[PDB]
Amino acid sequence: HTLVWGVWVNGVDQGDGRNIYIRSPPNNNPVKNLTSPDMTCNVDNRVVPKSVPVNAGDTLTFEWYHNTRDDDIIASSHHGPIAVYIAPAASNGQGNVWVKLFEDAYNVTNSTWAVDRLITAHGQHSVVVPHVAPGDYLFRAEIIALHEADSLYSQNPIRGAQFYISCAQITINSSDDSTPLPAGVPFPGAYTDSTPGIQFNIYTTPATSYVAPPPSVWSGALGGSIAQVGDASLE
Ligand SMILES: *[C@@H]1O[C@H](CO)[C@@H](O)[C@H](O)[C@H]1NC(C)=O
Ligand SMILES: *[C@@H]1O[C@H](CO)[C@@H](O)[C@H](O)[C@H]1NC(C)=O
Ligand SMILES: [Cu+2]
Repeated sequence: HTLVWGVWVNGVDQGDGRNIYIRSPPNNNPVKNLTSPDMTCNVDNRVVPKSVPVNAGDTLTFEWYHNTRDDDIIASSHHGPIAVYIAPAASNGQGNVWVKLFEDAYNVTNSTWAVDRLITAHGQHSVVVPHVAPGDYLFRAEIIALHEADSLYSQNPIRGAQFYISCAQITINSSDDSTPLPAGVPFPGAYTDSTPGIQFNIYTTPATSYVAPPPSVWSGALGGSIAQVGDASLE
């Protein structure tokens, strides 16, 4: 159970975004139903009053929390991958609109899941704003927690993969549009029971064999990381 507090831009906190620039749900409960419209932007998908201004090449950082800011972030049991998608705001996340800008599952070297390191980074992970057409966008951050993913929610509704999904309203102002945004996948839609990554046993199978759900990351992506870029105690 985890939620988004806000975002930083080039290492500068934009302040609390909850129900302001984030289309926040009422609580930190996971989405589990792969055919639910909750898969798009979670349970309360509506326009919020603000959109964060960025320019192509900026670092956009998501800051997650559990109950209060800079807490335990998310339970350690929730080992799993982390991804970020983008889509034009006008779609409302409907249709084949979601392009992937980031994927992190398991780092072989450190023997750490993305989630594990998100805790160490005080809830912070980032992406670099790609050179797309100026305008309004939704950035969809998605954490998959695999601790009950040896079962499927369709077969057993009290188990299965857990999605923590947060959509942020972002206005790209300055971009040459040299990497115009391609076609994407649908949410709900891109993940099914058969999709690699959805069903997995993290207690028996080695993490080095885990394959995260497609699609793959777009060439137009300029990269990102899981790592603290800002100190919230300084505020
Ligand atoms: C999952 O969501 C779909 C679409 O909203 C709905 O038909 C179905 O009732 C849901 N399944 C469960 C078990 O809640
Ligand atoms: C691995 O762990 C060390 C600390 O134990 C950290 O300094 C290093 O950045 C980690 N490597 C990554 C994030 O790939
Ligand atoms: Cu949880």
